[PDB]
Amino acid sequence: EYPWYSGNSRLEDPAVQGKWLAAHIAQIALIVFWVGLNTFSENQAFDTSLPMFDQGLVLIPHLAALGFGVGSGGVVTNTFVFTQIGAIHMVSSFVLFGGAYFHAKIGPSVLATDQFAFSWDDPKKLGYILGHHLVLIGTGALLFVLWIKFHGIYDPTIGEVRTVGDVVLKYGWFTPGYNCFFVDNLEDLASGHLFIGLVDIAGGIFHINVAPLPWSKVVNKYTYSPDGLLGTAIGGLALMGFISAYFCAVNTLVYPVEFFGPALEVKFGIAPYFKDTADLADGFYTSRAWLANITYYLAFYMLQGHLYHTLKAMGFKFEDIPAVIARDT
Amino acid sequence: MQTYGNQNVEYGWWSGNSRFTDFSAQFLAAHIGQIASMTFFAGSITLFELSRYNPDIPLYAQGFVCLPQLSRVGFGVGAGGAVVDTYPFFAVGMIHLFAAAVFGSGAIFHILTGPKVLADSDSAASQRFHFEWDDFETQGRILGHHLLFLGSGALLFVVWAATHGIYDPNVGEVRAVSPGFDIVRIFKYGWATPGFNPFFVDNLEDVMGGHLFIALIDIAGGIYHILVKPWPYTERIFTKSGEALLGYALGGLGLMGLVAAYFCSVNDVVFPVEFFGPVLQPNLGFLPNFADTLDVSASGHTSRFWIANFHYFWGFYCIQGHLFHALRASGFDFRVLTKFFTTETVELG
Amino acid sequence: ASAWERFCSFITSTNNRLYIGWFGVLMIPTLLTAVTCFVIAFIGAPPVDIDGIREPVAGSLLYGNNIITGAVVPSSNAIGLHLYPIWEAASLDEWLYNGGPYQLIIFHYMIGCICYLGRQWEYSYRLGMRPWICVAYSAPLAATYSVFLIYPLGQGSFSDGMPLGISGTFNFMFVFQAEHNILMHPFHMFGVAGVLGGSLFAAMHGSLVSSTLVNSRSLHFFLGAWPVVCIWLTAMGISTMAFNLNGFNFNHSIVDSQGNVVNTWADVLNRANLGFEVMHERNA
Amino acid sequence: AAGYDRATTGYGWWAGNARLTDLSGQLTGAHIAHAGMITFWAGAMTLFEVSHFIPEKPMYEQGSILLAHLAAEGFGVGPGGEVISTYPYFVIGAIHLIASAVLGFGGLYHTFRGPAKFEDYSDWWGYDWEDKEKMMQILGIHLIFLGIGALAFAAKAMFFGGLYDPWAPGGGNVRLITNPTWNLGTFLGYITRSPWGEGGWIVSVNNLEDVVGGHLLVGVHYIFGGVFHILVKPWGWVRRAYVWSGEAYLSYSLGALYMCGMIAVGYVWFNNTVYPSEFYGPTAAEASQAQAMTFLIRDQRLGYLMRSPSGEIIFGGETMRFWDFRGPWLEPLRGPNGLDLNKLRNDIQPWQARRAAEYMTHAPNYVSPRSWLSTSHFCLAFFFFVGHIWHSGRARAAAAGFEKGIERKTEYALSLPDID
Ligand code: CL7
Ligand SMILES: CC1=C(/C=C/C(C)=C/C=C/C(C)=C/C=C/C=C(C)/C=C/C=C(C)/C=C/C2=C[C@H](C)[C@H](O)CC2(C)C)C(C)(C)C[C@@H](O)C1
Ligand SMILES: CC1=C(/C=C/C(C)=C/C=C/C(C)=C/C=C/C=C(C)/C=C/C=C(C)/C=C/C2=C[C@H](C)[C@H](O)CC2(C)C)C(C)(C)C[C@@H](O)C1
Ligand SMILES: CC1=C(/C=C/C(C)=C/C=C/C(C)=C/C=C/C=C(C)/C=C/C=C(C)/C=C/C2=C[C@H](C)[C@H](O)CC2(C)C)C(C)(C)C[C@@H](O)C1
Ligand SMILES: [Fe+2]
Repeated sequence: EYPWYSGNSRLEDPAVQGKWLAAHIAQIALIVFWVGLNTFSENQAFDTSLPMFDQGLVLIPHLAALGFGVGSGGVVTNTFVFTQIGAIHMVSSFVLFGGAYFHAKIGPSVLATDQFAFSWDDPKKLGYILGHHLVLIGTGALLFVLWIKFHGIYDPTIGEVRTVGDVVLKYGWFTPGYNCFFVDNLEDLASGHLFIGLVDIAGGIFHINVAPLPWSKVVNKYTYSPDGLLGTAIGGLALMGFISAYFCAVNTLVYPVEFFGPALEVKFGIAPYFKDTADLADGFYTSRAWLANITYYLAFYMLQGHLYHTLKAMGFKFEDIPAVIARDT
Repeated sequence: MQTYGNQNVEYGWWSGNSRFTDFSAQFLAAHIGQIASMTFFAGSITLFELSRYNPDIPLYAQGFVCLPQLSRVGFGVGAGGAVVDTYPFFAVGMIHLFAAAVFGSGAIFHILTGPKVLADSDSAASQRFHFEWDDFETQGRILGHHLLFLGSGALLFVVWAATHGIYDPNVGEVRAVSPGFDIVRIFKYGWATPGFNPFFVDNLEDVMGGHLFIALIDIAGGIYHILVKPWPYTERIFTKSGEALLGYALGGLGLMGLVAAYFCSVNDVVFPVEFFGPVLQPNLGFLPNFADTLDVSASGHTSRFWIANFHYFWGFYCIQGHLFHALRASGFDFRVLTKFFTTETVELG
Repeated sequence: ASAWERFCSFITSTNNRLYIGWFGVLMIPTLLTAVTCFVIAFIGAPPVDIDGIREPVAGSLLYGNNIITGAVVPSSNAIGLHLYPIWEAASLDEWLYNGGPYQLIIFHYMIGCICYLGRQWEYSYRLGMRPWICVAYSAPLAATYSVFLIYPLGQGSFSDGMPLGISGTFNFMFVFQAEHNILMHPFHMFGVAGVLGGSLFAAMHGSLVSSTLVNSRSLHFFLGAWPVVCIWLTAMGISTMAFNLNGFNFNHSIVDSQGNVVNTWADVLNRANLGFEVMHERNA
Repeated sequence: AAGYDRATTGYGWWAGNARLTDLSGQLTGAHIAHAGMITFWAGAMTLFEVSHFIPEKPMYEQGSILLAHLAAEGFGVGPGGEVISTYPYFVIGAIHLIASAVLGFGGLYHTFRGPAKFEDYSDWWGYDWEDKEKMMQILGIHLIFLGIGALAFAAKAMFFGGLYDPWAPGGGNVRLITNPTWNLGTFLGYITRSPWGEGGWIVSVNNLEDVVGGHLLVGVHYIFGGVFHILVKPWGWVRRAYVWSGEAYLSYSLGALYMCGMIAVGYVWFNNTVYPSEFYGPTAAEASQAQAMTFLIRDQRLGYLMRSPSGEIIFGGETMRFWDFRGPWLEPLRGPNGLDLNKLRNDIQPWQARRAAEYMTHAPNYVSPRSWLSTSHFCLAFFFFVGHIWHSGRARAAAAGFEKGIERKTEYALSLPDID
């Protein structure tokens, strides 16, 4: 049994499984819902004349990087594309809400098709689920690659949008002609994205095809559990967030100075942060600073939550902590 | 531990770290955590210093302990001790932080993995790691492995100085250094015959040769200790207990800390002037000090000052802690001190 | 019988001739310091530049004054609210010249007074009685803190504090009347009613008891409460006047129909205040 | 009805609230209703002062105090202490009135309808005074709320409009603080500053960076302390060094409130930074120095300074008592050792010369907002000191047992050895 503030722990029960699924659907809807809503407000408050890195526009610069209303650079000519994208996301939200409600109270209480039905300790089930999600992720990566091939994204060195070699095995070694966090070539971005999409699809095929092996069942001491699985996912998320924050802070090819502002300086007081290196008005920060700092600190607390859930997954109980401090008064 | 006579002693939380002296898994966990703390300090402090670096101010004037140490060993220093590119310091600190995270993960892993004792764990191969506070064979093998790691580290330093180069204040710029090898000159530095004084080494070639020698010695000793059980006389002399080994290690560390403290204040080659600052002078009032030999007016203290004084104190109090732990492990209980002002003799084993 | 326990049992003990207690631990040194410095600076002490104008004003016995006219002059006008410890002084003679002894006395005395209130509570506790003598004592405490601490704070310098002397008190009263018209402030009227009525009720109660002795509890409650409440009110009145929130003012109230002004008693009172004020204010 | 009479409680009607000591639900209702009263007063007074506001006259001439608090936070103000539109004041007042309505509803509901003693309904809300852990946890929760509030104020000062900084160039201006102070040496220098004229304890803060950093620091500490209270037990010595009853906790709160009231009086009377003189009017020091400088301006136009006790350049006369006063309109005419005469000869910009006379007229007929606040809260602080003493003594006696009188047959004084 769980209290109301910890109410979602009730979904941990395999007794009510499908409702659990509903929650996740709802989350994604909410996520994509925000993608609409935010943009709309941004499109309301976005002045065209001002530099795009002054007012609170985060998604608008992201679209600007992906073409979408940019010409010779520093060019805004149609705010209708942004509204179109936001509307698409917000409309998808309604579908996802419908599915969430179908599983929440209309669908079965417990999945126990049954092919979707799984258990917390069924490594083949999780293996095939993992394969399918990897296949979709790699598919999205290859879709981005196709977008590069056909539409082509903004480039600062060329000053305009443009469409498009695997030395990735050297980028991975961070050889001085590398340190991917400093990529400045569209071909590098496209080739690496092709590579990651291919590898993701290969891994998805493999995981659907092949069950978890004993050699890797040795190391996974406790992750075959709800808390363990959640913890590993959260840790992965935190890792990704750190990498994205560093990319946003440093990289300028992907994040152009036009819509994001100049690069950030990494500073450290008691805790790390990123400073503007831009002569913006006092009290204002470039969108790049907002993105990097909020992303980084969200990832940091994701790491803390990963530690919490992982500790709870192994043999540890936090409610014992005061009792210990009771004995050693 | 010690537990004079009465076993199952109860420790307060202030002395609560003596509770796990008998739990091998927890012992491992504590020490992995400590090493994580050390490497985390290295990386995080590197970044903390990089944040406030001023190219205008000379390096030693500002309060640093890590930028001079990195700049000494290559790592983005131009001619005349100029910090040209400040990115390699960032890379070094970042690698240190990643290593710290790995170590801390291992620490929590062992603190929660299995039984407190490593004998009971049914891993059947972790039981290969359970040790005792009495058996000198296993501890000899452990000593051998750790010496192997130290020798491998000295070798890595030799290689990195041979290939990447290393700063040379006498040359005035980063430069590859030929690894010397002259056992005669090594021993002449051992005797401190008038030409060669160990704390006044002038050529990085001599330093490199000595490091090559140290690497060879450590690797050979590691092999020897892994293969060979301790001789009986070493069982006659040394007591076999955990606190005794802590005492031995503490004495060694105190000596090394004092040596490094004296090294910082005097040698100019291995501690270049442009990075750490001008040499200190040892003073002795009530307690030893290192005078800056420079006007602290509007310049604070050089980094060499801070390093030398901190490590003098670290060495001294490591010696005092060694005395405390050796006195306990030999059998002396300090409660008898309370009997000082009485007619009862203040003395036992 | 730990040494600390023995000490505590000594101080918090009801067998001393005078109770000490933890509050008395602070009370005794501060009161002794204040008394000693007051005696010394009242017998003999140099003239003090009260106006901060390099011109001194004497107040000691050895410099000519007697008990009625002697006083301890407030610290100099130039110091303001600055604490002036001896060790923070250029020279001892100068430190006297600026009026440091006044500061020493008043600060030690105020700390001792508040600790004396605490000591009253503490002994009431130790004897097993309801602990509300201190509440009654809090009224004159408030009055002293008003004249010595709060009024200078509102006025920005201790030079406006009350002198420690019989004639200094009267000079303070007249300057206060000149600058704030305290008589026509209702809180001082409450205070006057409080003291006069307290004397009336004391005389009545004493006469009744001593005549018949040859809810009745509420009688003694009212005796205790009345003057205390009135003194609280008048202390608060002084404190408010320390922040330029002056009393009533009815000058120039009645005017003739054509436009002339007909005098009332308030105008006479204002003219008296004018005289007191213009004799004050050395320059302008 | 039962328990609402003297016989069934022992308390006369004039001490009626005492009966509420052990009736958890009704006591909570009373607290909620009283909070509703406070916020109702806030909203109602805000609306009144807005309805009577006059844009030409200054706030301090106009006679508004709740408006000046909002003006300091910069709600609808402009450079030089000028209002732009009194709408946000109306917004705040209306929000407070609505919140008061909700709180009053909750208070009535718990007073009459809801459970009388939460102990019967549940146990998280059922509390007894002599449960030390429960009281610790409740204190911790409310500490966390205070910490969130302080951090909210800092966040407003840093991202949402900021505060009216009266040290901005050319008179005050609404600013957003971007460089909060966080050096601990500054914080210790503030705490261990002399409360006397030798500086000022915390009242001597003069820049807004220190204010924002201080609120950041205190909010962090409040959240941490609340968590600590929730997670730990009272130490043995703590359990042995307090009194554990409702009245004792009330007395502790009274003492804290008395201290805070005195400090607030000090702030409102000596501080011109967090109480901008543009709104509350000049302080006494500011008024005296402005009068001196305006007379000096007139005397230099038609064709007086002196040395400090430390030897600087200061004004002359009574105003020497304010020799160390620092002000925004006076600071530009400073020097290494006091305001130089040469600077005063040709450095008086027009707005400073206007502020000097504007402050000289309004020396605290006319009563400054500072006078009202200072007098009212000094009286409140004194009476809360008296209440602290009353309730602390009562708590100590009642815990001991001799609160209702001395026992006739076991009187303690009758057993002590005569001192003579
Ligand atoms: C003045 C000193 C004082 C302070 C400041 C104070 N108390 Mg008490 N106080 C309580 C709470 C309290 C709280 C929550 C609190 C802080 O917020 C305070 N107190 C504070 C209750 C627990 C308990 C019961 C109180 C109770 O049941 O009823 C209160 C009784 C009355 C008549 C309230 C009417 C107020 C007076 C008419 C004052 C008028 C002021 C004026 C309107 C202001 C505006 C100006 C105007 C002219 C326009 C209590 C008591 C009591 C007393 C006494 C003497 C006090 N007090 C005194 C104080 C009980 O006998 C009595 C007691 O404990 O007996 C056992
Ligand atoms: C081994 C071990 C474990 C740990 C296991 C873990 C967590 C291992 C960690 C694994 C990690 C962190 C793997 C990370 C892999 C990262 C990859 C593969 C990165 C790929 C990035 C690519 C391909 C980028 C591609 C581009 C993309 C971008 C556009 C650039 O411009 C161009 C370019 C080409 C660089 C446990 C948990 C099982 C148990 C432990 O005790 C021990
Ligand atoms: C959910 C749950 C709980 C746990 C709850 C917890 C602990 C929640 C934790 C919440 C946290 C800590 C969230 C953290 C959010 C991080 C944020 C908001 C980041 C903010 C960064 C900002 C705003 C930017 C700051 C800048 C802005 C600007 C660019 C500067 O130049 C630099 C820089 C980057 C610092 C309990 C305890 C309540 C109950 C449990 O049972 C369940
Ligand atoms: C004797 C004894 C005991 C004592 C045992 C102890 C503690 C003995 C002490 C042993 C010590 C202090 C050994 C120290 C050895 C030091 C060595 C081996 C130094 C090596 C340094 C080298 C190789 C320096 C190398 C270079 C490094 C540097 C660059 C120089 O510029 C030049 C150059 C190249 C020479 C007890 C108490 C334990 C038991 C007793 O019964 C018996
Ligand atoms: Fe009587």
